[PDB]
Amino acid sequence: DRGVNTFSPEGRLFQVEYDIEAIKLGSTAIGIQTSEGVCLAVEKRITSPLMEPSSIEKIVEIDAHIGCAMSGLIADAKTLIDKARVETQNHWFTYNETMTVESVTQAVSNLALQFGEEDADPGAMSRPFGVALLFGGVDEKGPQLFHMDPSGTFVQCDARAIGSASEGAQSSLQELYHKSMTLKEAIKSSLIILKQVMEEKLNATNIELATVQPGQNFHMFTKEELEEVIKD
Amino acid sequence: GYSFSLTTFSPSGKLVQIEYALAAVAGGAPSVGIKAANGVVLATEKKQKSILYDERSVHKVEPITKHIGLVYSGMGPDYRVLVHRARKLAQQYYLVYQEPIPTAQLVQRVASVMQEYTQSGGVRPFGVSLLICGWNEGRPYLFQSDPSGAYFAWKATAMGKNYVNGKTFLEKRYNEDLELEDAIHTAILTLKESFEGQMTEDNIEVGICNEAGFRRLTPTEVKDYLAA
Amino acid sequence: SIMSYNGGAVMAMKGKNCVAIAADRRFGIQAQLVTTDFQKIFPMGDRLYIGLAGLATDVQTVAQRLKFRLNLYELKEGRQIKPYTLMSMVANLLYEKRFGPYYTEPVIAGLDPKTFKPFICSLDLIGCPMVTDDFVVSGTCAEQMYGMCESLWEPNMDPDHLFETISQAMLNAVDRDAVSGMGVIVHIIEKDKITTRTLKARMD
Amino acid sequence: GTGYDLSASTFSPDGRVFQVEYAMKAVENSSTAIGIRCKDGVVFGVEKLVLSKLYEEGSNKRLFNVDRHVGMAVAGLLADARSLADIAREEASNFRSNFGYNIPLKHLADRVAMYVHAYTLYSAVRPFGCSFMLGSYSVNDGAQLYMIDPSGVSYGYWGCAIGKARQAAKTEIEKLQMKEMTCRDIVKEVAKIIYIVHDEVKDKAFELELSWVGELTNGRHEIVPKDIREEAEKYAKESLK
Amino acid sequence: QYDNDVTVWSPQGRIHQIEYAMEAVKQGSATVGLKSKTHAVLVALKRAQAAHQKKILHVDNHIGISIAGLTADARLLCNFMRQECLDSRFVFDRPLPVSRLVSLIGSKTQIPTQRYGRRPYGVGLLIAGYDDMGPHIFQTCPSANYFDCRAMSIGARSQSARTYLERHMSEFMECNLNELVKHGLRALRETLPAEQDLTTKNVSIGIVGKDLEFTIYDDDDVSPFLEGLEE
Amino acid sequence: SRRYDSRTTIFSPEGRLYQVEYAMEAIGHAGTCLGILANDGVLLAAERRNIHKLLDEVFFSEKIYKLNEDMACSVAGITSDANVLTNELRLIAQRYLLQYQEPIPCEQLVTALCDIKQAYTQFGGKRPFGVSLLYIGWDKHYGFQLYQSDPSGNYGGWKATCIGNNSAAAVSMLKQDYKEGEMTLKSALALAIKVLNKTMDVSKLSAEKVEIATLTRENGKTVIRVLKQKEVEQLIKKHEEEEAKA
Amino acid sequence: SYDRAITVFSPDGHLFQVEYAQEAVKKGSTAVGVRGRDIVVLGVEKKSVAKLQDERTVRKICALDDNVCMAFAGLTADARIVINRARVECQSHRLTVEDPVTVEYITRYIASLKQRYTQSNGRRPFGISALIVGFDFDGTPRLYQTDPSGTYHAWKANAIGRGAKSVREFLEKNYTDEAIETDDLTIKLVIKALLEVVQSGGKNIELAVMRRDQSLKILNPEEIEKYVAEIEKEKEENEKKK
Amino acid sequence: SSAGFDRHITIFSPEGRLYQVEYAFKAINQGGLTSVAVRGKDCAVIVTQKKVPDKLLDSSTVTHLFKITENIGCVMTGMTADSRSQVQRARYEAANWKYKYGYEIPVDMLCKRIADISQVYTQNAEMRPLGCCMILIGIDEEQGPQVYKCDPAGYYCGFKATAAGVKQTESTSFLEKKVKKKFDWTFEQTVETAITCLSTVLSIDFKPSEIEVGVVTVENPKFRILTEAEIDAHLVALAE
Repeated sequence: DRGVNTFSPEGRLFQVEYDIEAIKLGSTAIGIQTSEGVCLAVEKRITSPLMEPSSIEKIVEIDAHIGCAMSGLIADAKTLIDKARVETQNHWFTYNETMTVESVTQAVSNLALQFGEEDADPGAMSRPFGVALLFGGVDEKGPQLFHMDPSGTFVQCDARAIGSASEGAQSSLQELYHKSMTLKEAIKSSLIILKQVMEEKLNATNIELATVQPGQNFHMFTKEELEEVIKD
Repeated sequence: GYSFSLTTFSPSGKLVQIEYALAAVAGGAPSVGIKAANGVVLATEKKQKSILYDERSVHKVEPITKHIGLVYSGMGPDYRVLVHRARKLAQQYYLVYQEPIPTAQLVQRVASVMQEYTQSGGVRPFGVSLLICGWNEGRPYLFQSDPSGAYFAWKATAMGKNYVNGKTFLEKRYNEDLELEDAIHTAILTLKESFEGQMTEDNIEVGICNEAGFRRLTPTEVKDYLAA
Repeated sequence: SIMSYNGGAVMAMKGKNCVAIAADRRFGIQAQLVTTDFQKIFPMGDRLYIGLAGLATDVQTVAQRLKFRLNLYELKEGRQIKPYTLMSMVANLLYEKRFGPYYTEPVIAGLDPKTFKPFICSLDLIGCPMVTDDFVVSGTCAEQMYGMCESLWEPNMDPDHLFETISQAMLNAVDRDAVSGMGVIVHIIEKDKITTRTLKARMD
Repeated sequence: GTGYDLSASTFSPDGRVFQVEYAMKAVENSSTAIGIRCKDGVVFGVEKLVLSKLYEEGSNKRLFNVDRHVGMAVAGLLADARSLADIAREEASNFRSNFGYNIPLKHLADRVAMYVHAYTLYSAVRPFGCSFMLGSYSVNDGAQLYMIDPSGVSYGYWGCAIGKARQAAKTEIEKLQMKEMTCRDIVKEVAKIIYIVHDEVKDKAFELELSWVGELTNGRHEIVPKDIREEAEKYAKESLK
Repeated sequence: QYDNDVTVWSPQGRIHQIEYAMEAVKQGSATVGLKSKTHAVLVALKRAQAAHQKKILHVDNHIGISIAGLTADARLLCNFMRQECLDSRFVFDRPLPVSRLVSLIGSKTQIPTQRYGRRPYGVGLLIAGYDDMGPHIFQTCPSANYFDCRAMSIGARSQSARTYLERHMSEFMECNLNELVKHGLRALRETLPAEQDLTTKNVSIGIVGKDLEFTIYDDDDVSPFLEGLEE
Repeated sequence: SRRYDSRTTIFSPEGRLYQVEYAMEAIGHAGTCLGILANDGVLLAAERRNIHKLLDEVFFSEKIYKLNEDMACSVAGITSDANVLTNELRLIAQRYLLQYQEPIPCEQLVTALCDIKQAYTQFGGKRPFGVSLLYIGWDKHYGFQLYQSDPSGNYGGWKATCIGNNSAAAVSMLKQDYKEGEMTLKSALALAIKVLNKTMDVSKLSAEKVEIATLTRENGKTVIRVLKQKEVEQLIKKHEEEEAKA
Repeated sequence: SYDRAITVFSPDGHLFQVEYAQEAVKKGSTAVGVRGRDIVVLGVEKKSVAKLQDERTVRKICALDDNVCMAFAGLTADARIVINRARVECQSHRLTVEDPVTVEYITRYIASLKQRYTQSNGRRPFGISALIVGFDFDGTPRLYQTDPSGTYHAWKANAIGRGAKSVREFLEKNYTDEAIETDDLTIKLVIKALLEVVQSGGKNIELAVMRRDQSLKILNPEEIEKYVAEIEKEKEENEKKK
Repeated sequence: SSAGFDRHITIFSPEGRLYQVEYAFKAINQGGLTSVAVRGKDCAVIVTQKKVPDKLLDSSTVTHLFKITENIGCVMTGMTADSRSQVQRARYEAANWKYKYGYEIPVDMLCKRIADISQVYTQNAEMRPLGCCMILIGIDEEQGPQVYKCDPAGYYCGFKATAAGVKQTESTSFLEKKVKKKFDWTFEQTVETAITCLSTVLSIDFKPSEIEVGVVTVENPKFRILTEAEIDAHLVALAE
């Protein structure tokens, strides 16, 4: 047998290298930024024609100006999201201002490699979270997007896809980006990418879409605010 | 400290470490305990393996209080622990009720401990089965505990190395109306069948429980009795 | 004080082969009646009774904890308890709280279920047992019963004289106290029977 | 499998704590730190193997100052060595604070050894990998020298050569009479030994490190003056010829 | 098997877990740092893979760091250093030196190498600072062993830079600031697969001295130090 | 400290725990026990194993116990582990009395125990308890109550049960010869003496390899009584005669 | 204390303890739930009746509060613990907030409890998959579901336990608006569904029904037999039609 | 026989043995030393064996004899790092006894406590039993001389003459030949016979530099080791 904080003959922890293979089984999500806001789209991966699709919450709100998409194990995420929220509020409590997305992502990453049997484990943490997050929000310096792995190495990006088929779709998303691209073109591109990568179909129910454009707060697209653009 | 049990259920449903401990008392310096109306008798056997060894320094029959005795069959080092624990519980009972503790309660608590040392963190079962005598409200009492935590109220039992051949010998001789003079003869003669070589006093220890207090007999008495 | 916040009185005597115990049955708060059927005498086994006086909440708390321990004792090994053992148990129970104590003054009365030898005892706020052959007293009207039982009691007493003795003393001792009275309850024990009685008292 | 060597809380049938026998194999792979005692004090000596021409002279020091009158010369893993050094400093401070005077050497060595010994019994730790030395001088006691191993032993000595070249330095110090020599006709002999023992085939180059304690310094533990070191190196290079 | 735990010496006195951790430093982006007579410099590579993470941090006005291992565990040591320096300033009112700080950091890292269920920190560090005795360059490895060097570098294929420096060793202590910068940048240039040249979107440089408090330069302020290259 | 553990609490590949279903394998080799409820009482029978020159009749009994004024148990597994569960039950009942000043219903007392050995299957690292039981009692809400328990915190009420060696044959022969609400305490003992010698491996009962207890209510009070050798002798003789009637 | 890693990842993510806990549910007792227009139905079944058992004691339909009910399809010892914790939390919530709980609240609570035991040291995951149902304020019947991993989704008609695959396949082709019109109709669906996994007819059924402000109900075998005979007559008529 | 982890920790095997202690008992024979102790009417003597292969070593810190208290002695055998721990423990226990009870501590209670501790290890697994012995001498007021011993299994007994180390068998075999025709052993028959035993066991013609002796006599109870001038006397005496 082996332990949880054991290295391999490559400088690679074991539990993390094993968990990263879990996200290759989850659904896909795409996040994009521009000069006038960001965009987050996600898939639902329905199974049966009896589940209420309005119960699948994959795009949540951290605050009025931050968002989040998640992939992998939807359960392990519920422990991090709350934390983020808490942190944000405490900031507003002590400094009467809004938290940066860099700060939020850093505070969340600080909780990734806290696991082991030595300590009394009051937090009981025994293994890493298998999830991949995708934040996004406005700040003091324009809009920002970020990416997080289960190892706590967040890095800023411009347009990123995560999930099962986030290998070839990243190429297509690598072609269709220009600094002066607008929001509408980005949304259409992400939608057509999800269409080509998805299996069943593209309905206004099997997707979640959100924006954090400046001036406004976090927003989720309605069932009627979606189909008006899918008519391509 | 380790926190997990080392005694565990086997596929057949039996705890195996308990059996392996019960195989230790097999070699345990045979002992004997007999019951009569005027008291009770306990008798051990010693195995001094040299003349250089001493005799008036090591004692197997150790008292608990003024009316309760004790003897063992197995691991010596694991017997003083129980002696000390019992001498503590007796004093606790006294301090609480201001009255000597009866025998059955003592056996109960000792067995509770011998069982608590069966599914705790990083320990093993003991390697001894005790035999304890007492006197209460005008009646004797003899009890035998096991490494598993179970105690029976026996009547002229035996344990040690040749117990299967010591209880059948003890069945065909217990009249149940004996005095505290020939029960000692029976005790001696029983282990006399499980003794190699010439017997004497220094190779034997005895104790009795009459209505005056638990006592240990000095070599003079054992010699007087050894004369038939 | 705090002890006299409510009020109480209890007494016990000894005879030839029968003992007795008595108490008052008032409940009030420092000047005022609330009810006249308060219980202070509890049976701890057969042929063995205990009476408490002082603070009522501590009265009940002690009764309950004592029943707890006594039931566990009886179940562990099957024997009706002896009086001296009960005295020692109450001593321990009251001394465990030397700092932050209760405010009850117990009184025990019973026999021995091997010779029917009578026995009575009185403890204190912290467990100072005082065995007496004459009698025992506990409450706020103590000096009004000491001088009363020291003038009537005699060594050997028949049950009827024992009942006529403890009653007059108790009544004429509470009739000179204001925070105790409004009824009297008596229990007489015997080798094979028990008799419980209530007397005629003044309700002023 | 066997599993007789994967823990300290395990005796081999013959009777051996193999983990300590393993840890004491690191010392056999490190460089030498001989040290010898005279009529006036103690004198250490160490060779530092420069691995690359980038490091500076004065790094990876193997000579520590534990107290005003006590020094340490180590061999093996240096992290454990620094840990033990701060342990010893702590002990001496607490002592001087409780009793009110400078701690002797016997007591300090016994305490440190009983500390390092607590690691050869349990399965929650591993034995150390460093064997170290200690030396002091006083007016009441005099010269004192001691050595400690990874198992928790502590014996006196006239001169020890803990490290890789043990037998060689031992048999080269035996040809000496320091009990008759003072604290100046000695350093040059230390240098001669350190030079005659080391080889230039398996290793390229090295650097010397010395220490001092006794009457020349009046109790204090200090580095050797540069002129004395130069004289010593000159004699050593003249005799090696 | 003597490889799965950190409390098992091998028959030849080798703790395999510490070596396996060390093998995590020879996979990250390379970093370099050399010393002069008055200043201290640090550089990096920022291997983008199309964005990547930063590779230099700030500890205090006179001390800075460069990391080449696991980014999660490096923030821990960074916090440790910041708090130690804050404490030394709060109590004594004086900038904490570099030697005592590196000694503290070394002690902090030795414990988990001596007990159960723990793992050693898998990050190497380059430290640059300045105090009364001049500048100082320090190196730190997973094992609690710290050196004091005139020039060093860490990461993959860092042997070529080491050789180039050993050949150019006897040239520092008199060069100016920009000369030091050019020397370092042309030393780093050898850790590439002869198919790429150093640019502005890769290099990040920090500089400290007796007249400046560890200034960092981003991709938009590195261009001034690129002129003067060859093949 | 990892190559010496069995982890003691692990879902097997098929979704089953192993230690529990093992202890259940030893439970089936302990003292046969049987329990019946009748319109006017509740009876509990048991079989003994020790027959030697022992100091019998020293205590109230060897397999039957007591928990309060109106309850009793008939544990049929390992004795050492059982000597503590009785203590736990007594503690529980006395705490309930201390708080609510009323006798404890039986279902509460069964649940508060079936929760104590559930943790031993989830937390800790300890081997669980290896005893199944049979509780009898009386309460003012449902009247007479007989209940069961199992090593993994699992319980269920019944009309008539048997556990221990050869419990299945008894449960089979018993679900036919039991009239619903057409039973008394005079025929229940007869059916008990019947199934016990129809199940026990001995040719016949000597009234010394058996034990019986009855719980009833007589003039408000509740009586839990064991039968003397003479009563059981009369019972076995009447059973012999009744069988002779065929 | 016990601080050891019980559940851990694998070369494919594949947390093994959960994959195993999910196998017990595949052999437990079938359960069915339905969310009608103004009624909710629970038809737990697969009961092994022995004729000598008090039906009260072993039930498997439990009330956490006047608003909420529940059913489970696995180990019972753990289900009892879960239900007790949930009742405690329902009362605490009714205490702090001056209004009763909502289905989603307690479902999320149970899910967090299930997930905590897939990450904590010394703890072992639960082995139950519940089936909650309730009536939120303003009516709005609600049926949810849960797994030992910590997930939960709102279903219209879902089934668990053994034989739940056939039940789902049969239900997805029969649940229709024109089929759900009255209280008597919602129930017939559950009986027709359970008739498949059923072994020997309507001898093993513990139907219930939650309506607006009844707070619970359980049926006696009389109406069960009546409904069974009605279903038999409908089947005979349909067969005559074919 | 064997099954499972019965050789790597303190647990019972099928036959009923604890193999770990049977293994630890072989640790004493590692150091390759030996020791003995005897007593007579008013004395108690303990002798050992000294060795020094190297010449660069202060022959003043190399000693197996220690001072538990002004009236008690002790000799150790086997390992050299676990014995010092036992010595410190004994000293602490004795001082605590005198601080709590008001009078000195006898030998019996000391041996008892040491054996209790040394046994605590034969039950738990996290720790291992120490490889060492402990053999004490002390004078009392009633019984007089007292010799006691301890092994790494929890046992403790009183003796008239005992030996320990690697040659314990032959030593005790030779010792149990003189006690038969015992005689008045005042002062010169205890040291002489001890050294005679050691010589007849090793047959090396000892010299006055490779032995240490400790004596306690009713006349002067205090522990005292010896001076080489004394050993020279006895050696020139019995060498006739």
